[PDB]
Amino acid sequence: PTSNDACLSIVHSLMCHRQGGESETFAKRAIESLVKKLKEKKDELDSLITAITTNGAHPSKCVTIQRTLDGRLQVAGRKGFPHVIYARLWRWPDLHKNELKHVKYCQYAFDLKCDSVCVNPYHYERVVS
Amino acid sequence: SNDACLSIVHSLMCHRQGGESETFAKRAIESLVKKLKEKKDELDSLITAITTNGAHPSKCVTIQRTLDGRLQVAGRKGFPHVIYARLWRWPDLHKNELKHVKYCQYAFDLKCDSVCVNPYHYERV
DNA sequence: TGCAGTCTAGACTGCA
DNA sequence: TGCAGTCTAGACTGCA
Ligand SMILES: [Zn+2]
Ligand SMILES: [Zn+2]
Repeated sequence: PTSNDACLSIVHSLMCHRQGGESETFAKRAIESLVKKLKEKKDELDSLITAITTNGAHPSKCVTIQRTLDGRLQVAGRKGFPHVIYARLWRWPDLHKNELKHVKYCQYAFDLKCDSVCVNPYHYERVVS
Repeated sequence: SNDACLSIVHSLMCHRQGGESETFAKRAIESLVKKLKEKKDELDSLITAITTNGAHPSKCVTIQRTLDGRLQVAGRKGFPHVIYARLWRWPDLHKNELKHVKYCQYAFDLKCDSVCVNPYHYERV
């Protein structure tokens, strides 16, 4: 288990839930990137931890980072879309860009283009094609 | 025009003292040249300077100065005047080992908006 | 802090 | 034009 302690511990806990969609190092970076950002919103950090560790056993609040102008998030030099990146890490290893729709109760879903963007993977659904 | 800048880049490559890798050098030179395609006077100044290994003293060759004065090239952080001095004169140059000419208007240590990179406006110490 | 190195949004580039 | 990648000034981090 892990609450709001050292990022390293947290990063590790979360790493153990990855699906191996990408390399050890990418996931580590992506997750460290996200934990750091979330240390400013420890309510949302906790929400992320509980969602991931319970595999969505319960409903979770949104987990948000700031929208970039073009929507993209860069992680270790690679360019992607944030919601997709983290959904690939924690639910669907072979996910594709336009492959997911959001949950009717996600207030900060990516497609909504709010100042914020939800990255909580249990707030999206895989819709192929 | 375009082919012009490339012609200049590769020429300046011939005078590189192998201080850094080939690619790094090209990247650093490509960057400098692009910044100068407007001040085509300072450009020619730079050109004649390097090719003659310091025969005819020329105009300051300046660029816009950053916030911390550093200039990144192919990932590496460094100081402008140094980077380019190390590239054409002293391959093992060190940060502190560089004093500027007393007629150089836009010398680095002068904290002006522009920074002269013409290496022959600096001398090693 | 100051210094030296890492990361990434925004700016930019090239290919289709 | 749109997309997917490259680059780096500025933000940050760690060490002393
Ligand atoms: Zn949400
Ligand atoms: Zn000068």
